[PDB]
Amino acid sequence: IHRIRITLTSRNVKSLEKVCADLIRGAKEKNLKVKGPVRMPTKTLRITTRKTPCGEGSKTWDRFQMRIHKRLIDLHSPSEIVKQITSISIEPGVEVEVTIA
Amino acid sequence: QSVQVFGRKKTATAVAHCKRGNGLIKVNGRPLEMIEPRTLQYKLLEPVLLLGKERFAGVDIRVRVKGGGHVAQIYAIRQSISKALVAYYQKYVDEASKKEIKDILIQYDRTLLVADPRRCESKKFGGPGARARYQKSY
Amino acid sequence: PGVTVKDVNQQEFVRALAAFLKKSGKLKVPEWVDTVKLAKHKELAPYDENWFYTRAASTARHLYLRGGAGVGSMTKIYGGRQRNGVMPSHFSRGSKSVARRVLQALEGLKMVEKDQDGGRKLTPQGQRDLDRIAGQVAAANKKH
Amino acid sequence: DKLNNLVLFDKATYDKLCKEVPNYKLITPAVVSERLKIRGSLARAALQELLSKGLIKLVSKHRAQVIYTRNT
Amino acid sequence: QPIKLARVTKVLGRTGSQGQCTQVRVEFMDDTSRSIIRNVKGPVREGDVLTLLESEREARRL
Amino acid sequence: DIKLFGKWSTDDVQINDISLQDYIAVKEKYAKYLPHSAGRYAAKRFRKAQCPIVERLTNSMMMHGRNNGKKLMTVRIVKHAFEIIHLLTGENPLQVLVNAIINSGPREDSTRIGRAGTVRRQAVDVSPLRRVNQAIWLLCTGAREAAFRNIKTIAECLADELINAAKGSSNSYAIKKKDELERVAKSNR
Amino acid sequence: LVIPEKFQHILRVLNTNIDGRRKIAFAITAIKGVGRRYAHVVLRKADIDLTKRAGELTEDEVERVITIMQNPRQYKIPDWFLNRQKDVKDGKYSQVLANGLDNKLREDLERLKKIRAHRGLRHFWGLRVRGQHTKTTGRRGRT
RNA sequence: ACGAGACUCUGGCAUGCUAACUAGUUACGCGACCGGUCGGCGUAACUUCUUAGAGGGACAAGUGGCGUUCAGCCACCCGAGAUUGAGCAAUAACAGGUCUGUGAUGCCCUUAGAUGUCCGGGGCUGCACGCGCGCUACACUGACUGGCUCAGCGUGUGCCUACCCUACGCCGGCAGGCGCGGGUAACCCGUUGAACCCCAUUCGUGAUGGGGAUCGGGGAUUGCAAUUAUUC
Repeated sequence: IHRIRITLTSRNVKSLEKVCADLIRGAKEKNLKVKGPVRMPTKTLRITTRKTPCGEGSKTWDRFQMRIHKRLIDLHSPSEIVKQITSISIEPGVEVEVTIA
Repeated sequence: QSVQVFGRKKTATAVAHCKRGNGLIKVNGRPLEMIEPRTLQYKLLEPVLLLGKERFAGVDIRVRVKGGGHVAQIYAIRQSISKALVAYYQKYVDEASKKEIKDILIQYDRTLLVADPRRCESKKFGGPGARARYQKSY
Repeated sequence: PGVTVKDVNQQEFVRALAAFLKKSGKLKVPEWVDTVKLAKHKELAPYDENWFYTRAASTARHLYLRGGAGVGSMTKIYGGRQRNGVMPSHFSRGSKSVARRVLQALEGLKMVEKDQDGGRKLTPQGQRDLDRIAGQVAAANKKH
Repeated sequence: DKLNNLVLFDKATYDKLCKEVPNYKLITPAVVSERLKIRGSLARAALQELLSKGLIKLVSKHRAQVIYTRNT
Repeated sequence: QPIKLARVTKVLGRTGSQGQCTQVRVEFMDDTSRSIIRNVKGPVREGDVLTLLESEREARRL
Repeated sequence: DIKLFGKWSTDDVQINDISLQDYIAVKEKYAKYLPHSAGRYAAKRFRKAQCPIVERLTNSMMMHGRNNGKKLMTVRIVKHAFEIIHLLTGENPLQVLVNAIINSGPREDSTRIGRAGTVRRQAVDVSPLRRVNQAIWLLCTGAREAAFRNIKTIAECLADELINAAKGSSNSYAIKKKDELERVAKSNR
Repeated sequence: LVIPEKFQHILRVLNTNIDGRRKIAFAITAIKGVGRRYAHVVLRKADIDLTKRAGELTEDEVERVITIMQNPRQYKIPDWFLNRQKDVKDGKYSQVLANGLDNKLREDLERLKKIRAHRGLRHFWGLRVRGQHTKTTGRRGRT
């Protein structure tokens, strides 16, 4: 089968959407039937940390939250074409997992 | 046909599929006369007998429910039924009696059409609850 | 239109499936059924002498509702409030052995069949018996 | 403290109980226990037994609210 | 202990040590010509009617 | 029809307070088949009076850190004693309820009044809203203490207190509280 | 079987007197080991109706209950379900009724002090067995 | 001008719009009723039903009563919404705690006689009592046989990291042995079937069933080392 799946994950929604638009245009630059970007639920990671290094004062905490936004682009094409589209200076912080089955 | 327009309360929701059927209202494989709490059945028969049991003349309404809490599902299941009745009565048939029944159930209450925007707030640290704080030490 | 499985109060429906069970006289009861603790969150011994048959009825009814669901899931349904006195009460699992024994009791009697990806399903004979029971309770008052 | 109540079967559950509960208009295990000097637990047990005999009209049942009224 | 009617027409203000009462102006319906002042306790709506033991009472006035 | 619980008629109530039906209402269009509509009136002001008073009851005999979060139990327990007053007095429970709300409802209270003194109290008029609030509070306090640790169950202690407060009988704990309020109003002019 | 008049205040253990006001499945809690779910299960499998009360407590009931509490293997009940499994200082497996024989086993304070064991010294002063840490906090004992 | 406000995520209407095969209800039989009803699901499949995108929307904008008639305040109809909650928070300062947080650090004991450092066998693991955050309750709005059945953030097999969740057969009440596998993840548990409640069981004013808070034995899984049955 030639259905190549890009599991692309990044911390920024705007950079993620720019990557997705560029990738889907590069697919749209060629003759490749594609599906729309599939947005899996963003992982919200919570870390609640006491602020004072030594326990003193009012009970105060910081709440660091990590938003991880993940799109999938599965296109009906050999992975070589997708790699040809890939060399476009991918946005930093956007990681790509390649799925071939 | 799917003229469903939500019908919600808290985080639980109902979708009222409506068609030209038998006039029997179904709630996920069980009749509205038999619901798990065994206590809010009147809250479910309120809309139909308030507007009139005679209105249903061959309309099959299946509501599918999903969300947390039984009573939270109610006030939305019945809201979904009222929404489906509104959609059916707006699609083809007149509006004068539609406005009549709408005025009657609006003066009856407000939670039959418009959803309650309320929701459970977060809890703030430094206390047992969102607004409650711990006891002062002297 | 006939009779559907869920159109009669489910409490009396499980009671009627239990009644079918104790008029059938088919099941088997082992000899460790009163010497065990049989529960974690239940603090008193059963006073009904017949909890095995009602357990079988509940298991069969849940079996119709759930496909591919096997041992270990009903014991979470049978678990509940475990109070430790001063300790705040928690949710504790019920008795896995009781559920497994009642399952093996119903297992192989054409009510419960073994699937091929894990868990269990019901045979058409068991479904027909359950539907006949549901029709019985419906015709008791709801179909007349 | 001290648990001491009537646990004896004598002319208190049949006589003056089956002869004074039917003649009253409100019948409750608490009402029967209070107005007829009887134990509420045995009041419930005897009310269940006489309901099995079939000499009352039941509206609804609960752990603390079993609603009876005169029928015959 | 005669009892007559009184209904609110002007909420003069809030009184009390910690906002206990409302100094309010009330007219007697049976006479519709007299206005008196009362430190009424509780949430008061402009136009509510209450049955009263008193028909001449006054409180601290400023 | 809009009868309460589908069994108690609502077209029979008479408040007989000339003009008080806007602050004690069971006939109003907000009065529904059940007293359960979830809390929406407490947010704003003078909207609490728009509540169907059946709801105010089922939430006022709903307190004390052991009941909060158990409103379906309160609705079951009001169905109980509604069908019990249906037989005890042989009349609609709404009539005895309005009688209780019209008699137990206080008029005179005593409060600290002044900007510079703390010696004594002054008589004050309790508004209809606060009067129904504290009257229902006294009723519920009695009904809790009347079945507290007692063999008497709910829906009968509440029932007894309601009936002997609705007729104006001073034997009621709520009516004795009303008399105490009136007498302390007398003794602090 | 069923009889309106069998209510007696005393059950026989060692000719001592007990209470007889409690109902069935609760009147045999007067025995040290019997009670809780033990009495519940013996009455449950005793093949009798449990709706009976204190007044309908027959002598045949009491005799069968005494026999069933003598040895647990009437319905194949293991010994650990009783308060005493294999005994200490003797190779028995049963709980003994009355006083002066079972309570003799419980006195466990001297011999562990011979080996300077902590358990015996802890039970010597009447301290805590569950291990309740004691620093200053506690509101029982002297006030 | 800084701060407040504004800002941003949002809670809350997207029936309009890009759009899923890790999402989901309806065109023909799969085991039943002369037309109705399944989370083993029927061939067929549309974004309404969950996620996550752009734009829109709410402004004291509309009416009425007050107001130095202004800034504003109070009522009312529509409307999802007429005060959703929090992080950012000034100038300037403390002799408030932290040198027992730190491979950021100041004369004294420390100059190898090195308050743990390789190995590691006790220590903040003590009993007479004072309102230090809190814990299950004192009961019949209820613990209690069990009937029915509704959750949302999450956390999840891995650098001197076994051990993480965890779908069945056999056994074993109690924890757990091997396997076919399911999981880098909305694919696997999951439809968190859950859990509070939905009141058919002895219960009745108690020392028993509110109140395991006070005894000795035994199976044992991560733990060479549970000695104060520490924890199943």
